[PDB]
Amino acid sequence: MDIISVALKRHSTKAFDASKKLTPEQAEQIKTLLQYSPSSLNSQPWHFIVASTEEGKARVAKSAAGNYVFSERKMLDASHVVVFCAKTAMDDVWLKLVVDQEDADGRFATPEAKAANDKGRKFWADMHRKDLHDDAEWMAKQVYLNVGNFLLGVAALGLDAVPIEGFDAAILDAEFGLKEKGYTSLVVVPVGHHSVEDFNATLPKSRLPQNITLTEV
Amino acid sequence: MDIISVALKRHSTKAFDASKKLTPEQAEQIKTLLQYSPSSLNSQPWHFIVASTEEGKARVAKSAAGNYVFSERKMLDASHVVVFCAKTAMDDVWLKLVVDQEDADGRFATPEAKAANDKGRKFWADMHRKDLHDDAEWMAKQVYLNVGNFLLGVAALGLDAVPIEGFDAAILDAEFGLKEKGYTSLVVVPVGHHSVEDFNATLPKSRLPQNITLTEV
Ligand SMILES: Cc1cc2nc3c(=O)[nH]c(=O)nc-3n(C[C@H](O)[C@H](O)[C@H](O)COP(=O)(O)O)c2cc1C
Ligand SMILES: Cc1cc2nc3c(=O)[nH]c(=O)nc-3n(C[C@H](O)[C@H](O)[C@H](O)COP(=O)(O)O)c2cc1C
Repeated sequence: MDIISVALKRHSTKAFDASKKLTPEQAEQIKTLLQYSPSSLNSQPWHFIVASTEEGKARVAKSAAGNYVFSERKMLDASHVVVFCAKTAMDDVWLKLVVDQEDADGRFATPEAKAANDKGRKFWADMHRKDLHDDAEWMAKQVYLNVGNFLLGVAALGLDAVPIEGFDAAILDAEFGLKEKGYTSLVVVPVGHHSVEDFNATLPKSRLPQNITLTEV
Repeated sequence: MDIISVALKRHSTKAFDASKKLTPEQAEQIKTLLQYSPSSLNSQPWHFIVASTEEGKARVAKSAAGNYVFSERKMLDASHVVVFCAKTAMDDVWLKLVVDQEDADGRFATPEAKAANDKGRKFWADMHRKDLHDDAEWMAKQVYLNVGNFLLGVAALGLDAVPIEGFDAAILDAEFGLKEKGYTSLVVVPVGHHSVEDFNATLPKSRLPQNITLTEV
């Protein structure tokens, strides 16, 4: 439609139709949206677990325990469930994985252009890893950037979704052995189609007036 | 043209056409995208500065100093420059500004439900400020979610934009007297139309293969 209509009609789904699945085209498009999100320095400090099977989602919903239990039925009833992960540290091999891939895609005309882009990227990586000591919080911010991108992208595809912070990230890091590969769960986003028990599909949307949140200068 | 064509054709603009400005409809649409972004608990832990005048951009461009001087020129040539700000602490009055706004929009059928909604939001807010002590970083992540949704929304509006971390947020907090109001600069996003000197408009996009970043389960 209009991208403003999409932003105004999308909502966090509270109940999913377990009968409605993603089309096989949609199942690949959402993978495109995770991949092609922008990131600072093109660092791409992230990993995704896309659970489509009942066996794989039951593994994710293990994280909806304790205080987060009202999040399990959303992870189980949705068609596909995306887990957004962030790197736990920025290492030079990942920095090298990015520039060597930028080179493979023809972003550099000469090797010397590749080395100044490699060197300049480490100038600002080091300002996070070595100086401010905040590369973990920094990389976690780029993954949230991807979520906002992803939530409006699956909405524009005609899909319902909910972002979830109401999950145990220690349980979900363990189930998929994430900490040892160098990642951490941040947001879990189930995607699919809502059901009649989605009570939020029948409510109006609320936001604060721009006269509170926005300043024109 | 779908949202996947948009996600694949958008780019970070490195040079803007200073003659190409946003239409007055576009200038209100980008304001909607900032307002209607989703947030955890609908906390909306945000503030935006939209600079459209030459003085207003030049005040923002004050933050492009030192190591960030190569950012000044984008902030000046763009049509509109949006500064994304995050709250420095989650206060109980803001939580109530939200509950009271959800009520005014008719999201509650009874007063008891408004108090249970209030009760649920403080159970989870206190888990950030009082238990985990990370509400400042928690709230900064929702702002980064908004940026990621903002970038893909203006792309679908037909606009070129660049997200910026290369700026002094202490200069930019001071220039707008933000720190005393309870806010901090995070990302600066100039929006508009690119110029021929945008070297990034003529390069291919690069992302890591899904076989490295993505796991299907
Ligand atoms: C980072 C983040 C985490 C969220 N976590 C949850 C969650 O755990 N459970 C839930 O029901 N909704 C969750 N939401 C959805 C918000 O409650 C919702 O976006 C907010 O009320 C705005 O409503 P909307 O989705 O209709 O725009 C989350 C949203 C964000 C941005
Ligand atoms: C959080 C964030 C901060 C960024 N800051 C800058 C910046 O300071 N200067 C700049 O030239 N580009 C900046 N970028 C743009 C990145 O270089 C760009 O997203 C990356 O190269 C991916 O390329 P793409 O925008 O064409 O998809 C930033 C991007 C993000 C997501």
